[PDB]
Amino acid sequence: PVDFTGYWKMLVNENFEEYLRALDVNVALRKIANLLKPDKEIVQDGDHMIIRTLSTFRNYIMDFQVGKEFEEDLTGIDDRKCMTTVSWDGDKLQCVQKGEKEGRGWTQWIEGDELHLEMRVEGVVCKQVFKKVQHH
Ligand SMILES: C=C(C)[C@@H]1CCC(C)=C[C@H]1c1c(O)cc(C)cc1O
Repeated sequence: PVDFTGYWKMLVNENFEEYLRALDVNVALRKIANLLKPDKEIVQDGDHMIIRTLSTFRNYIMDFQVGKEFEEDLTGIDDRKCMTTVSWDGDKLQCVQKGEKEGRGWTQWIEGDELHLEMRVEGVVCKQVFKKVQHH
């Protein structure tokens, strides 16, 4: 039974700048964004998932139903809109973000006390790992 509910602190963030470059984010924001170490606050409530990615000056909030396509507004990332579906694949969450870019999506799973998140677009891959924490 995978349950992503919890508060999660960033441990590593690998190859994020190239991932953002593939989304056409210009170099100034790539460098700013890659220095950020946001937390994630997740509530999994049945198949209703809220994923809050939180940092001092910039946040990005996802709020969706697993299995149901929705219009994802990536405002503050690359400012595109996608038709996104997040689905269960065993104990992994598989996200496909349909839109102008090919092969855009991500995969999320848990190993022990680690939240693993691999994001992809146009064959470019970024890997993030977060640790479960208790100070809120
Ligand atoms: C803080 C947020 C929401 C920023 C917002 C700006 C950009 C382009 C990316 C986000 C980001 C992450 O989702 C995840 C990580 C690790 C860094 C990071 O910088």
